[PDB]
Amino acid sequence: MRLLNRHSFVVKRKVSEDGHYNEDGDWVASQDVVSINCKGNIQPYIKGSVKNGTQIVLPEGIRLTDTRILFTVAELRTSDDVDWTEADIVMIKGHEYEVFMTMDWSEQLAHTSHYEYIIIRRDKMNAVRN
Amino acid sequence: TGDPANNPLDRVRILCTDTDNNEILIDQSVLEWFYQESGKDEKKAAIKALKYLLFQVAKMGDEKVGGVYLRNSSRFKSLKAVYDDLVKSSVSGLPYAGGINQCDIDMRRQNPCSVKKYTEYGDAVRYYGR
Amino acid sequence: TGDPANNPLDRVRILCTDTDNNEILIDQSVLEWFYQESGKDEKKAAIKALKYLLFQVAKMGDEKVGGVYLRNSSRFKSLKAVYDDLVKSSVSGLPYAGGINQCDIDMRRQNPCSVKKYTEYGDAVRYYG
Amino acid sequence: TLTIDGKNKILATLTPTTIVLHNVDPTADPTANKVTQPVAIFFSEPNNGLIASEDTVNITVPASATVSHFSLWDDNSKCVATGALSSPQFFAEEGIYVISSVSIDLNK
Amino acid sequence: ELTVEAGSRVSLSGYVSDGGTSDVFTICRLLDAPMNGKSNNCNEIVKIPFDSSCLLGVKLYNCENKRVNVNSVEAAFITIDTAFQSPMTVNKESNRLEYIFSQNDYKVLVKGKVYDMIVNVVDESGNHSTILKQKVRFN
Amino acid sequence: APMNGKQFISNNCNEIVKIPFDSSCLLGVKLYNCENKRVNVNSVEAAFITIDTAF
Repeated sequence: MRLLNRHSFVVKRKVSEDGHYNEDGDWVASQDVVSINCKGNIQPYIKGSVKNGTQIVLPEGIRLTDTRILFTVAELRTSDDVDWTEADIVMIKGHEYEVFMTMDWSEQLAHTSHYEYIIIRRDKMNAVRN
Repeated sequence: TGDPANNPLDRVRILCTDTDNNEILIDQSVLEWFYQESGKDEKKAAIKALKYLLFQVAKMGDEKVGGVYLRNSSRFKSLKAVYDDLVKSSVSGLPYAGGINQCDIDMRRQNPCSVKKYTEYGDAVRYYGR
Repeated sequence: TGDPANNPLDRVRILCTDTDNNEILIDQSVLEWFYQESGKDEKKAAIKALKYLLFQVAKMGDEKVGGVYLRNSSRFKSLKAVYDDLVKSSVSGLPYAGGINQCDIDMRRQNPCSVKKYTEYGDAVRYYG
Repeated sequence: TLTIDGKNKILATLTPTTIVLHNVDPTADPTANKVTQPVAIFFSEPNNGLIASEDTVNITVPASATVSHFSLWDDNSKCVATGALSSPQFFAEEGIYVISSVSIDLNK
Repeated sequence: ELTVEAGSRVSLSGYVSDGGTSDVFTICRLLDAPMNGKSNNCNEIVKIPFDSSCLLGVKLYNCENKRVNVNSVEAAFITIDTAFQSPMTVNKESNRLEYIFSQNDYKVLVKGKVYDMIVNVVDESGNHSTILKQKVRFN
Repeated sequence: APMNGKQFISNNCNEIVKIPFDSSCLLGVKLYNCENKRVNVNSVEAAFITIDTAF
């Protein structure tokens, strides 16, 4: 019973890596997004500044943010400006997450090679298309 | 699970000591398989389930993914010791002992495939010798 | 694979107790070969697979890549004890004592390439020796 | 005091069947002020000395009547229980009074 | 030198006609129903008090992940395993498929058994489809 | 269904599709070309589904 596959989530990958800038000037993300279940371990990230499940009392309201670490064997990507990659979205309890920062232990050992990801909850924002 | 009174498979889980949904060890597909083979009899299914359970615990090693650390090297030894005391060392038959039953002796005196003993007990007090 | 009722190969997994799908140690390709050579008979296929599993577990070592740790040292010690108890220490036939069956006695007397003893049991009350 | 088993066997013999509404309290005379007509009411099996009806009862109250009381009647046609209505309802026109729940019990 | 006493109590409640459709309210159970198929783990056991009268709340999530109205479906059937089969109510107003349990249903049930709740919906084109397969325990 | 063979995210085992019995269900396959771009179904005149030993 590997702990590396305890939790099971759904990842949205922008498979059709297009991500072009329209003639007007705005950003048009990939039109084709697929959602396939993966497996991994999601744990709170405890390191100094990083805040987990912390409500921030702004003079505009109360915003909530969190940062979890993700141990998994899947090769989730992150937004890259050279290969025109556009990150991966993890889901916990419905809320969308983003894979900022990556550690790549892919080849090192035999039965223990794994990726470590830092997933961050996406802030609430009004959505406009382009 | 949770209904030992009206679910045959639930009774089998009690006898095989896998009534913990958090750390289930014998999958229901496997357990259903054992139930059918033992002519839909709970007791024999549990015996095969326990033997299968012993195999699983032996193969389980320690795992440490980030914060969690599960030590499994001291689970077999405790399980093994209980097994012999309660299951493997419970005689369910009769120990044969020499020739006592004047009855068994006559039945064994009829089998053609034997050896003609020169003399046996209770021979010289009978006229019609052998 | 989840189905033991209509999958001979997965039945081999149950007997070879590799029904994990998360720490798979016997690859299906290897398992298919064992099934194929063992006349498509699951029972004599598990025995070959089980011995193969013992070899793989023994060779495995303790691994720790940053963040994840895995002690494989204390698995063979545990696995062997079950193996000897439930597999090796289980007779598969009948034993054999000596002169306890006359039909056996006569059958063994038909063998020509055997030594001829001087005196034998029974040669005291037989008219024709 | 009675036991629960004692009380359950007691209530297993009531079997009230018809209900009639009154304007003033029957108590002294259940044969007076029979504002409505006997209408069938179904009870349940006793449970811890308590019986409750299964469904609502639609009593056809005639016009120009002020209903304020209540008294059960069994198959033997002899009233066994009387009670108030908790509020005097005056049906100026012909209406349909409806009972939501009846409960006869002996738990003090 | 010994005497045991007792007492009586009677209660009533009326809601004088009003020509409505009563005000029936007694339940807390409302269930999910994804049309695409939902951490698998182990499904939880819905617990209805034996007796009483619960109102099963089934919410039709369309098959991407969105709530959908109770449309197309013209017949919905609750078919609790080897107990009974009764039609459900396609509620336009609350946009839910609901069914209330009565005393009659409990005459064929036993307190404690973990039955399976299977919900079927039939559209206009006569296509039976299983929506939910939750397990219920009447404790 | 990626037509280029490569899995979307590799190192991930596939999951057995579970469909309730006695339930009419609609199977949905979305094809992606060699550049992992959603194709238009006007490129397929006919298609067949095999269940190995069912139909």
